[PDB]
Parts: sequence; structure tokens; C-alpha cells
Amino acid sequence: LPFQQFGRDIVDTTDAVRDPQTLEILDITPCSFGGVSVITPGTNTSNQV
Amino acid sequence: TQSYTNSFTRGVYYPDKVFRSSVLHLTQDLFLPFFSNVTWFHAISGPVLPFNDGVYFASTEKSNIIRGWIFGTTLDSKTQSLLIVNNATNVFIKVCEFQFCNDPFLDVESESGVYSSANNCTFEYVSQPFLMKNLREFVFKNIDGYFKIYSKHTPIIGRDFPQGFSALEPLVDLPIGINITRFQTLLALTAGAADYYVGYLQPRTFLLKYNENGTITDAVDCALDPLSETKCTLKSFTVEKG
Ligand SMILES: *[C@@H]1O[C@H](CO)[C@@H](O)[C@H](O)[C@H]1NC(C)=O
Ligand SMILES: *[C@@H]1O[C@H](CO)[C@@H](O)[C@H](O)[C@H]1NC(C)=O
Ligand SMILES: *[C@@H]1O[C@H](CO)[C@@H](O)[C@H](O)[C@H]1NC(C)=O
Ligand SMILES: *[C@@H]1O[C@H](CO)[C@@H](O)[C@H](O)[C@H]1NC(C)=O
Ligand SMILES: *[C@@H]1O[C@H](CO)[C@@H](O)[C@H](O)[C@H]1NC(C)=O
Repeated sequence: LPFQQFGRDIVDTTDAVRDPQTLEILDITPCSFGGVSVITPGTNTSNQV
Repeated sequence: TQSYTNSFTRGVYYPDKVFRSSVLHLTQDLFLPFFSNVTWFHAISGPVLPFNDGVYFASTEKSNIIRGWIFGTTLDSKTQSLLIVNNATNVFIKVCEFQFCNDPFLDVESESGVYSSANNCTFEYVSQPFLMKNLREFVFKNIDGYFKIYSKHTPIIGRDFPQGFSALEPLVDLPIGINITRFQTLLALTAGAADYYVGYLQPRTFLLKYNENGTITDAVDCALDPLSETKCTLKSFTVEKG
């Protein structure tokens, strides 16, 4: 909207914002994250993973 | 003259500037309750109109004799009063103490026909005038000192109060905090007549609907009838059998 600049997802997090200088619409995405898993045979067999 | 008409489903405004897409967001704020009593002031040639946390205003006349508003505590020279006049070219905003005139009116265009004198008047603000078959809606509320005015212009049909849905966009704001208790409209002036509506706002809870574009399309007034309470509890506009 001409008078709206903020964004809002389903519940509580911002996902859009308007550039203060020029009229631009651009998203916001959190930086990547996740778990780390290690695959290995038994130590009686090898030591590489 | 005074009468009473049903308020229908009018008086919805954007509560903030946050964009939403296909949401059924539920807000708790001051609104105009659905199907209330609005005092129809029609054909007054020549009152008080006490001011509360929120008021309402709507008119459709093209005579342009309706303009400007006054806010204050006692309308006297011992207490500061906020006077707003939206004339053709700009808008006058000032906080001054004076005894006013016999009747506050624009001497058509002497602004001195309202106020007699002035006092310490350090603040003074000028902005773009609100003026720019048709219906004009306004919402005047004062929260934590900030003065917010919401307005919208729509093409009316006939001259009576119509039906339909339309949301009001915010226009201006101002952080001036003074003791405001009473408000009164201004008439510029030989007889005549005028018509306008006055409503009172109360703290309620609503269920707004945003479409894919972010425009308000419908609303539900909770605590009005059991169906509305069911809709608000389910956060939906359609209810299955059960
Ligand atoms: C308005 O007030 C009258 C009594 O003064 C009442 O009968 C009526 O139900 C109220 N509401 C409407 C919409 O007229
Ligand atoms: C504000 O105006 C009301 C209404 O006259 C008055 O009772 C009150 O004393 C004034 N001052 C404050 C601080 O409320
Ligand atoms: C209308 O308001 C502007 C605001 O500054 C003022 O300059 C102008 O004199 C006003 N018009 C008349 C006819 O007084
Ligand atoms: C003018 O001075 C008096 C003295 O205290 C003050 O109460 C009043 O608020 C002042 N007027 C304005 C517009 O600030
Ligand atoms: C919002 O934009 C979409 C895509 O152009 C359009 O189909 C829809 O009618 C718009 N809604 C408005 C302007 O209320």
C-alpha cells in the first residue's frame, strides 16, 4: 500500500520491507542453519568418516 | 433537530501500517460498534457535542459551509484549546487561549470571527488542506497526546446514509498533547440548513480480513451476537454445522 512499509508473516516475523531511499519491495530471509550429522563405521573397522 | 439512525457496518479504519496478505488478523482497539445509534444533526440554522476518547464524523453536502473543528477543555482564555481550520489553501493548527467570539464562525473569510485575541502561542503548524454525489468520512481520536485523523472520500448515492463496506486510510498525525474534553464544529457565515452525523467510539475487539493485495475487505464485531462470538473463537468467516 502507498502508506505501508512493514511486512508480517503468518504469526510474528517480518518478511518484507521497503527501501527508505527508493520505492523498492524486498524480502527478508534468516541465514541458513541446521544440524550436523556424522556417518561412520565402527572404530574396529576404519577411522575415516 | 435531532434523530436516530442505525450505524450499520461503517467506521472501520486501518489500525497500523503493517502489510498483511491473506490474513484473518484479530485486533483489539477502539472502534465504532456495529448497529449503534448515531445522532443525525440535520437542518440546524441557529450545540455542545461532548468529546470522549473517540468520535466519528461523516457528511455529504456540497455547500462547503461545513469546515474546521475546535477542541479544548473549557473554551476559555484560561485553558489552552486546539483549533483546526481546513480552508481552501491550507490548514491552520494552533494552541492558544482566548475568549473566542459571540459564536465561533468564519466571517465569509475572517478567522478573527472565531477567536478574539491570543496568548503565548509558540506552537503553530500549517499543512495540506483535507479538501481535495460524494460522501466524506472522518475519524478524530486523541491517544497518548498524538492526534490521528483518518479520512476517505467515496461517491455517495442520493443524499441518505447508504450501505456497503469501505475502510479509512490514515492521513495525518501530530504529537501535541493538551487537555481536550469538548469539541464543536464550525460553520462559515441569511438562513440555511446542514446535515452531519456523530458517533462515539468504544474499546472493542474485531476480526479484520486482508485479501491478497493487503486491502481490508470485511470485519466481524465480536460480542454482538452469538454467531459473531463463534466466528471470533474459530477465527474464520464460514462455520460448518455443529
Ligand atoms: C437507539 O436508541 C433507541 C432509544 O432511544 C432504541 O430504541 C434503539 O434500539 C437504539 N438503536 C437504534 C439502532 O436505533
Ligand atoms: C482537564 O479538563 C477536565 C474537564 O474540565 C478537568 O476536569 C480537568 O481538571 C482538566 N485537567 C486535567 C489534568 O485533567
Ligand atoms: C487559508 O489558509 C491559509 C493558510 O495559511 C491562509 O494563508 C489563507 O489566508 C487562508 N485563506 C483566507 C481567505 O483567509
Ligand atoms: C502559556 O503559559 C502558561 C503558564 O504556565 C501555561 O500554563 C500554558 O500552557 C502556556 N501556553 C501554551 C500554549 O503552552
Ligand atoms: C491487488 O493486486 C492484484 C494483482 O494485480 C489484483 O488482482 C487485485 O485486484 C489487487 N487488489 C486491490 C487493488 O485491491
